[PDB]
Order: sequence, then C-alpha cells, then structure tokens
Amino acid sequence: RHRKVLRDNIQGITKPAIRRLARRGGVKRISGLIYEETRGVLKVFLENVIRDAVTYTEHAKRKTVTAMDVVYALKRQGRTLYGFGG
Amino acid sequence: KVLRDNIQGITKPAIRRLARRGGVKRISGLIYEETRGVLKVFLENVIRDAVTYTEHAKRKTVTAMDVVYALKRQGRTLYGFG
Amino acid sequence: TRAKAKTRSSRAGLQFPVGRVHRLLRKGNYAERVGAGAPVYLAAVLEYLTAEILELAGNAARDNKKTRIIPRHLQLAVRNDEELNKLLGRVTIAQGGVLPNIQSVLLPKK
Amino acid sequence: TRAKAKTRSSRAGLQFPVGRVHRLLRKGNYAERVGAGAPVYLAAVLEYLTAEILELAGNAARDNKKTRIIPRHLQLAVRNDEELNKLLGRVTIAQGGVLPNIQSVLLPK
Amino acid sequence: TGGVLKPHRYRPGTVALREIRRYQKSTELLIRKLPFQRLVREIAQDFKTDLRFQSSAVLALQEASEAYLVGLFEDTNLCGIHAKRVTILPKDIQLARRIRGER
Amino acid sequence: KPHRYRPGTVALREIRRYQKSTELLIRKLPFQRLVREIAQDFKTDLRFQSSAVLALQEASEAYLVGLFEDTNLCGIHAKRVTILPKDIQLARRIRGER
Amino acid sequence: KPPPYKHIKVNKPYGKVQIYTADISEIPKCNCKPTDENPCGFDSECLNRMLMFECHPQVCPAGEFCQNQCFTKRQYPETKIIKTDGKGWGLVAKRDIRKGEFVNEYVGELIDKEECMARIKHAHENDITHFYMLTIDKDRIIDAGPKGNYSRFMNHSCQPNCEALKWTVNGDTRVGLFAVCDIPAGTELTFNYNLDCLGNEKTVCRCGASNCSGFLGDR
Amino acid sequence: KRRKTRKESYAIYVYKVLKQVHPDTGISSKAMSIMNSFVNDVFERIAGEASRLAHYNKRSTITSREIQTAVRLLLPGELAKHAVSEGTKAVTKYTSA
Amino acid sequence: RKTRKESYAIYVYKVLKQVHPDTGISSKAMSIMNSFVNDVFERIAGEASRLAHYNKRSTITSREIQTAVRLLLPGELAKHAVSEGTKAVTKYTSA
DNA sequence: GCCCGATCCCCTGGAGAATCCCGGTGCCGAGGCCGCTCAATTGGTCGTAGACAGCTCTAGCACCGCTTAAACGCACGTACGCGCTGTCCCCCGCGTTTTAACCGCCAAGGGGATTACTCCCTAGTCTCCAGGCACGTGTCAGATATATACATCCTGTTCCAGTGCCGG
DNA sequence: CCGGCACTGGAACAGGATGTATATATCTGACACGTGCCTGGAGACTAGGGAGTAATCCCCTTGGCGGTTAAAACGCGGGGGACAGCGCGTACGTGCGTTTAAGCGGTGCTAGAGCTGTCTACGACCAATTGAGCGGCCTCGGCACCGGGATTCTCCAGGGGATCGGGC
Ligand SMILES: C[S@@+](CC[C@H](N)C(=O)[O-])C[C@H]1O[C@@H](n2cnc3c(N)ncnc32)[C@H](O)[C@@H]1O
Ligand SMILES: [Zn+2]
Ligand SMILES: [Zn+2]
Ligand SMILES: [Zn+2]
Repeated sequence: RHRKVLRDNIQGITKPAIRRLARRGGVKRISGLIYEETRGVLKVFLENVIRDAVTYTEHAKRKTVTAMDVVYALKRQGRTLYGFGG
Repeated sequence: KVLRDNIQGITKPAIRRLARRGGVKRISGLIYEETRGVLKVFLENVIRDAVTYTEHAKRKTVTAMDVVYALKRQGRTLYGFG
Repeated sequence: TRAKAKTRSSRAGLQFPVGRVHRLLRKGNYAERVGAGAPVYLAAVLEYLTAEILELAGNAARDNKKTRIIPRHLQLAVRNDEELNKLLGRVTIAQGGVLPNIQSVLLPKK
Repeated sequence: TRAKAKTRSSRAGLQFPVGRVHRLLRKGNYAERVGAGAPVYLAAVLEYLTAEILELAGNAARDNKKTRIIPRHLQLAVRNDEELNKLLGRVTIAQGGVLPNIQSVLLPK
Repeated sequence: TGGVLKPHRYRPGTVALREIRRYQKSTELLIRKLPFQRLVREIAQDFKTDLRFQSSAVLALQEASEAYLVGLFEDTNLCGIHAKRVTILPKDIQLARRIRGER
Repeated sequence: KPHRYRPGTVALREIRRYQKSTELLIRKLPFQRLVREIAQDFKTDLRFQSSAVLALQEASEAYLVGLFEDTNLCGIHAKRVTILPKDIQLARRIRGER
Repeated sequence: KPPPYKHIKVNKPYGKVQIYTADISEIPKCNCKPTDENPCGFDSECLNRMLMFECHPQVCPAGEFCQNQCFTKRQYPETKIIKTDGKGWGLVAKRDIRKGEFVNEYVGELIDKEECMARIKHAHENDITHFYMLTIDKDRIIDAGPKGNYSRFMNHSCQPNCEALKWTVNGDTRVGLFAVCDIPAGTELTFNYNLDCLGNEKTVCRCGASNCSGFLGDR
Repeated sequence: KRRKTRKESYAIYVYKVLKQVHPDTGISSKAMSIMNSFVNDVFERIAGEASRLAHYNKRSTITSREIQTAVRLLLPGELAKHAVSEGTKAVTKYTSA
Repeated sequence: RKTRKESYAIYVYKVLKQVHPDTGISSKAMSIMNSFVNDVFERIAGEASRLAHYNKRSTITSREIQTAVRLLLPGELAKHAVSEGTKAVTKYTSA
C-alpha cells in the first residue's frame, strides 16, 4: 500500500508551458492573471473524464485502467478520438 | 398556383416582439435584413429531412411525426406532439 | 393455471407496469437474452423521476391560487432546479415561454 | 463441393469483404432478418469513401517531396475540404497539429 | 382660440421597458399564422412537387423556429454588452454563430 | 546596445514556428503526477496502463488549443489585442459549458 | 371671490364615455420586500416607481407598506387660496416640500373628441372664453367645467417649478402634477404647458420671467 | 365506425402517482402528453446504454447489474444517489415474497 | 496465445495502389484509417435500424441503406455514393 | 335709550350612489360507469451461457547514476490600457389612414387506413476447401550534424521642406 | 511686412548583424515479403411466414365568400447614445546570469491479466384459462356571468337659529 500522500501537484503546469499552448493558438500579447484561471479550467475537464473511466473499469471487475476505457469515456461526451484503437 | 416574395411576411414588429421577449432594449436598422437570412436556412435543413422521411414510406402528405423525427436528428428534441 | 393471479407489479410494491416493461425490453432488439430482475430495477426508477417532477409542479402551481396544472408550470418547475435543468438541457417544451429576467445595466439610473 | 469457389466480392467487382460485412451486420443486433442486397450496397460505399481521403493525402505528400504518408498529411488533407470538414466536424486526429492561420489585425503596422 | 393642453411624453426608454415585462410573462404566438403558413409551402416546392400538409404538422415548425430565434437574441445581447454598448449591431450575430459552431 | 529587436516581433516570430511542429508541449512526468492524484478520490490503489496516459494528453491539449482560438476573437471584438480573464468566461458561457 | 365650481374626488364619465377597471389577474407585480425604512419607497428602487406604475394595495408582497399608493391615499398640502395679479387667484404653497413630491391630480369631466368640439362651439361663441381642455388619448378629453378639483385652479407660465406627467393605475391613465425641486412656502405655484389652438392667438405669453416673451401658440 | 384499433400509453399510471403526492390537484389534457413523451424518452437512454455495456464485454444478457451502471452514468450528482437505493430496495422486497 | 485481431489493413493497402502506384503508408496512419472506417460503418447501420423499426418492419434492405445515406452524407458525396452503390447491386444479381 | 324684518353658519327628509353580497343561468371541460377482448399469469421440460479452482508469463512499478536542456529571477523602457470632452445624426414616441388576418359557413373528392389471399425470399444443416493471420529475415527512406549563402529587420547621416522670427 | 544669415522638423537608404535554407555525408530501425496452417466462408437442399398486392370504406385536406376590427404602413419631431481624438502612466516584453528537476541507460520482482475444463442453475418455448385496460355515455357540477334589492356612506335640500341697520 505504498500510497505516500500527495499535496499541490497542480502547480506543475508552469508558466512557459501555458504560454506555448497560447502561442500555438495564435495570440500576440497575454495578460498576467490568465495563469491562475487556466489551471482552474483544466482541473475541471480532467474529472468528468477520469470518473467515467474508473466507472467503466469497475463494472468489469479489474484493477488496471486500460486505453480503451478512456476512448469510450471520451466518445461518451461527443469528443471522439482517432488513433489509439477501437 | 406559383408563389414568390413571401419572405416579406415576417414584418418589422414581428421581429421587434421576438427581440423584446429576448431582452434587448435598442435595435439597429439593419437587423431586419439579417434575421430573414438566418431564418430561411434553418427551415431548409428541416423540411428536406421531413420530405425524405415521407418519401420513404410512399405517402404524399407530411404528417406530424416526420417533423419530430427530423428535429430529433439534430439535437433539437421537441416535447408534446407525439 | 389453478390458483389466483397476483400481478407481478403488486409483489414488489410499485405502480408502473412490470409486465409491460418486460415485453418492450424483449421486442426492441437490445440483446439476445433478457434477465429476470431487469424490469423490476427499471420501473422503480421511472417512478421516482415522475414523482420528482409532479411534486415541484404542484408546489409552484399553488403559488398562483390555482388547482390545475398547465404546461407553463412544468417549465417553471424544471428551469429552476440545477439537476433537472442539466438532465434536460437540449429539450424544448411547447407553450412554455421564458423565465423572467432583465440585465443589470439596462435599468434606468438616477 | 462440385465446382470451385467463386468468391462473392468478385462477382460485384469490389475490394472490401462482402463475406465479412454480412456476418458483422448479423451478429451485432441491428435487426432480426437481414436482406441480401445490403452487404453488397454497404461495402461499395465503404470503398468509395476511403478511395478519396487518400487521393488528397497523396497530393499533399508530394509537396514535402516525400513518399510515406504520416498523420499530419491527413489533417492537412481534411481541414482543407468543405465537405469532409462538415462530415468530420467533432473528431480529433492524433499527432495532427493545427492548420496554419494568423489574423489580419495583428500584423505589424 | 379655444385650444387644448397636452401633458409630457415618455422619456425614451419606458415604453420599451414595459414591453419586456409584458412579453416575458405570456405564452401566445408572435407571428401571423397565414403569412407563416405560406412561406413553408413556398420553400418546399424545390424538393418534391405537389405535396400536402397536416394542420397539426404546419404548427410543429412554428413552435421551434421561435424557440430558436429567442435563444439567439439572448446571446447577441451578451456580446453587445461586452463591447460597452446598449445597441445590437449585425456584427454581433455573426460572432455569436461563429463561436457557437454554425458558420 | 545588443541590437534590441523592437518589442512585439519575437512573439510573431514564434507564432509561426509553433504552427508547423507536431510535438506535445507539456512535461511528461509533471503531467503523469497530476492524473494519479486526481483519481485518488474515486477508487483506491489503482494502476494505470502505460498507453492510457499518452491518451489523455492529446485530449487536454487539443481542448486548450481550441479554447484559446475562441478567446482570441472576443479581445478583438472589444477593440483590444491583449486577452484578459474576463474573456474566457464569455466564450464558455456562449458555448454552453457553464 | 371664487365663482361657483362643483367639487368631486375622482374622475367620472359624462355620457357615452366609460372607464375600465382592472382585476387582480394581470396587475404587474413588484419585486421589493418589506425589509427597510422605505418598502417600495422613493429612493430604494422599485420596478413600479421606475416604469410609472402605481402599486395596488394587495398585489404587493409587503402588503400594508408600499408608499407608492398615492392617487388613492390622496396626500396633499392645504395651500389656502392666494390671489395673483393679471390672472386671478394664483396660489402660494405653505409647506417646505422636497423634490419628487406629489401635487394635486387633474380631475375633471371626460368627453369624446367629437363631443368636445360641440361643447366648446356651443359656449365659446357666446363670450364665455372656455380655456380648460387637456388631451390624454384619442377619444379622451378631460374637461374642467361642470365639475373639478383644486386642479382646475392652476396657472400657465414659462419658467415653472412643477410639470405635468402621466401615470397609469388599475389599467387606466392618470395625470398628476409633481414637485421637480424642493420649493418652500411663500412661493407661487405654476406649471408651463404646450398647446395647439384651433383658432388664433389672443395673448402674448406673459409670465414674469426673463425669456418668457413667447405667445399663446408658440413654444 | 369499425371500432378502431387500440392505443396504449402511461395515462393511468401518471395519474395514480399524482394522488399520493397532491390529493387535491388535477391535470390537463395538454400537460399529460408532455409527461407521456418524457417517460417514452427517458426509457431509451437507460436501455441503450446497457445494450452497449453488455457488448463491450462479450456477453448476451441484460442483468440487474447493467441498469445499476447505466444510471450511474446518466444521472447527475444527487439524483443518481437515490434512484440506486430505490432500485436495490424494490428488488429485495420482491426476491423474498 | 494471441488469438487474432482482425482489421481492414490489407484492403486499404490494396485500394491505395490504384490511385498512387509508388507510395507507402506508415503504421500510425494505417491505425487511423482503420478506426475511420470502423466508425462510419456503425453510423450507417444504426439508422437503417431505426427506420426499419419506425415503419414497423423487420428486414434491412437496399431501400433502407439508400435512405440511410441521404441523411448522413452532406452535399455532393450523397449524389456520387448513391450513383456508385446501385452499380454493384445491379451487376451482382445479373450473374 | 330698547326693539324688528329679513339674512348667513348649521341641520337632516329626499335621494342617491355604487356595490359587499345573496342569488339566478349556462358551460365546454373534465369525471365516474358498463360491454368487450387479448395480453399477462401459471405450470413444465431442456439445453445451453456463465461461475470457478488452477496455471502459465508479460509488464507496470521501484531503485540508481549522470550529463545538460529548460525553468527562474532581475532590471529597463516602451507600446498599449484607460478616462474624458465635444460634435452630431439616428432610433424612439404619436396621429391618420389604409389593408387583409379571422371567424364562421357550404361543398366536392383525394387518398389514408384496413383486410383477405397466395408466392417467394431468408433462417437453417452438412461437407468441403482456400483467403488471411502470426513469424522471421533483409535493406533503404528519412533523421541528424556541418558548412556556407543568403534574406529580413533595425538605425544613423545626409538632403528636401519650408524657416526662427527680426525688420526698417 | 514677407524673406533671408543660418534654422528647425520630416524623408531616404545603404550597411550591419542576426536568423533561415541550401547541399553532403551517414547510418540506423522499421516497412514490405514469404512461409504454414487453421479456422470460416462457400455450395446445395428443405420447410415456414413476412411482405407484395388487389379491393373497399370514409376521414379530412382544399376551395370559395362575407363582415369586423385588431394590426401594419407612413410622416413629424427632437433629444440621447455611438465614434473620434488626447493625454497620462501602469504593466508586459526582451535579454542575461544562476539554480534545479526532466530525461536516458540499465536492473530486479512480482502482481495481475489471459487460458482451459467441469458442470450446475437458469431463461426460452408452449399450452391453457381469465381478469386488467381502452372506447363510449352519461351525468353532475364547480366555475364565469347578471338581477337585484338595500346596505354604510355620501350628498342636495329648504329651512331652524345667530345676527344686524337703524326703527320708535
Ligand atoms: C386656469 S385660469 C386660472 C385663474 C386664476 N389664476 C385662478 O387661480 O383662479 C388661468 C388664466 O390665466 C391666463 N393665462 C395663462 N397664461 C397666460 C400668460 N402667459 N399671460 C397672461 N395670461 C395668461 C389664461 O387666459 C387663463 O384665463
Ligand atoms: Zn417596490
Ligand atoms: Zn407595491
Ligand atoms: Zn411669459
């Protein structure tokens, strides 16, 4: 049960990392309070998908989240993802 | 009998009323030529599928379930007709 | 048969047809074999979600000194609870009208 | 058997497996009784729809002066066609990047 | 000689705040039924000729076209306010539809 | 005077280099440390397959990269060039996600 | 010496004319609450104070607290009859009223437009010089002849301290002169007005202001 | 009249579940059809979702366990927590008697 | 041991060599075209289903697989694919 | 000095005025009551789909060391928010006059639902045999790493463009 | 009273220093075949019912006409909200030096996913008998609307008393 408790790993999505995703989208100049709402937008997308992946796993009586449960959970919300089999 | 010009039946106050039910206070002078262009294509993408469903069953009359199905195809569900 | 007929809806204590749900599950092309405790789990859910709407329709109908439900009360009942509103997002109810609201900057100022 | 097997996908002049599309329709619970002109009709459409998304990816590969088709070519071949961009509206393709585009108001004055 | 007096008029912006509070409470229909019923028959002569309709079918489209327009005129207003204005210009409908996904 | 490129051109000189690559733009270990911590509330002591972590990074990045292109139209509507935190909310609200 | 004028509390029809009341089924509801010093007051906002609706004593959620019940509670000053010069008995207040205060409501006899033409062409030509006509709507004309109030007892000007507004109550229109500022006692009470004669002018505008030259017929 | 064919609906169960919550109110002919479509629309979602859970795992039976997951996927936060109890109780009440 | 895993690879590769003789295609792209076909297939079948069930029948036929195309494919694909299919269905029987 | 014939603040018979409320009339819309028929219940046989106690072996988690790209601050100066004022023309509130939606009728027939009868297109069982899936080996298309060869952006030094404001 | 010794703003363009393609080598790991063999497609016949098909009844979609009045069209005014310009300073971009985890080779270990055989409990199938459920028929019968006589409140009213200008 090596479950060494964790704390505040959201601050790993650093500043230049977010700036790169920004630049790819086509923005020329960025404010200074976006780096505190992008995290709050990401940490809500991830839950609606991970909860469904874990539910799809439990029903099959397994213990390893595979790479098809994520594809199913994503196809569930109209966000189909080609590439990883299915 | 042939027809024409009938898009001019959506008069000016008929758009002002739908606006007020929306919640807008002032209204410019060119919305009245832009809304009759938004309304005239939403109708085709539905009448085409209604006519298709009717054409499939060999009928000659657009019944009231074909429209419900044509609107259900595009995520615009309708409650209270069937 | 020989003895008296006790309808399958009565044993469990429901009000929805556990006899009729089974036939619809069997003639809808959903699988090849249908279990035996499927309709009993399925009807006890279609009952709760109708209680939950008629309750609020009554609670928002007595607030006008009337004793009869009309389509307007149904929408006023559903557009105010943030779970029925999420389960019923893309749905249009006929003869329902809109909710009352005006923005905060269009109110005439002093 | 008396004669020799004359496979069904060669009677019609197709490439996709009619013997497989039929069984797939049957053992998937879409209806009870499956007709006999269904698989022939469906395999032909499946063949036509894939005989075009390659005909554009090939033409897009010859502009990098390469020979092997990779994911990026498929995205650049799809986001530039007004009908495939409407049929594949809500679909994401891995390893595909974005389509090169920049605004008009941001360029230096 | 023998004249008549007249009171003031309403300062612009009150007969337009009454209509809102009046229309967001009723449930009637807001377009003339025969003018709308002729447009439906004029459009549908391009797909198949000589087809008839059902009295309760020609009234199934009117309960959706308007619930569409009313929901669009609610997202035009948020942009028109975003730009620090009160009026709604044509260059807002296009932004709304563009973000939403139609064009 | 180290030749001092005039402010506002280095950005326009990489907007057009990040629109031709195909790599991913977040660090792999700091991403895989976040997933294993969000999913600790729902079920206990899980184990992730190695090809189901690389299957979430693409969804997340393809979501953010397509949200910023819709943020960058409001800031132009309001006659600005710098996006602010009172814009993201408008795009989400108009989409229908909140 | 005031001439004989009949007194009456509220309006009245004068023949074919008829008023229309309103039930409690569509009367516009307020949104305030019986919370603080001014429940549906003047300062504290009220969606009926703003849009020129006078609340009903029952539809209000507060009940017996809505101060916006005026055209019924009949709140006035006393303002004993004063005498002016060149006009008649122009009147002076005897309070220290603030701004946004109510003054007497103009109530008289309500007559059809066609009917009015007759009732003035009967008397005008016989040298009576009737000058009390004020239009509210097509087919509505309030006349200050047979009956009236302290409302007929007013005086035109060009630089006044009060004006003529137009409210609607119980489904029907109203007319109430208001206080535009905080005017104390010892001050003349008058309101300017616009008109449109059918004949000709008979007196240059004469008020006592600086730019009050005007006429009777011009703005 | 050829004694026209019959038509089936939920109109005498919707009306029963009303009197156990409001023993005084009535319902209108035009606000009945809405609840009719409501039930005939929430039936398909819960059936079809289990019809694919039972296929991803190579089975051919719709047990009383697929319906307990289709609900956990379809319904929101606090709604999907009472329907589960309703179901798991009205089956224990049936398996004994 | 490693029972099998069917796919459409050996058929996509056969189609490619009729429109581009000297051209190859890598694994990451084969594994995308596979899912593309395996996705369009179920959208086209899962509506002939509902048509057959609305009109109260029990058989899927070409009259269904046509009407299931005019509703899915938009524009000009719906006018070319329909012309394509009714060639194979015609030639097949006449043999 | 003491007293009279009308004449202004009060007073209640006629009336009068709307008008809470007791009490006639008429509803179209729901609410309870009998023939009627067919889907749901019960009682039995059967042949599979699925639970389960072993059993092999692939791969997801944990440790360690090491060389180097990427995150982290820190100072400056500039290009862009933001707030304010003055001109103005465009969208709102009214009065008259014109028009064609609506309710309510009569009249003729296209085509939508049913129903009884006969053929022909699929589900289904055996044998029979070849297209396709995993394994194992060969070699070439494309990803580095240098070395030029330019093409893009930024700034100081003359030249027009009229000249500072002095004047006699 | 505008122009003339020197005088002050806008314009022009090479020239530097950096970043971005060119062409050579070079080399490696994955793409494209060949090989065996086991499933799964294919070829013929037999037996049962779903759909093509012809004939019938009658519901309900068009077509036309007349009167009413609620709504649409047009022109006058006249005040308020959109767009342009200016000025002040706060905040994000650029480059350079310094500190810290991502990343690449391994190596060890075992936890859990995939297979194989036995075998019992369970849902499809079928025949028989009877009670729930839809269609139609009446009734009531709580809800809108007027008589309608009179019931707290309010006048019009001509007159009952308080009052005076001289009267005697
Ligand atoms: C309604 S009467 C009021 C009479 C008197 N003020 C009173 O209180 O009884 C107003 C009179 O003032 C006159 N008037 C109005 N405006 C006037 C003016 N500007 N110059 C002279 N007389 C005027 C009118 O002719 C009218 O006869
Ligand atoms: Zn209030
Ligand atoms: Zn009030
Ligand atoms: Zn004057």
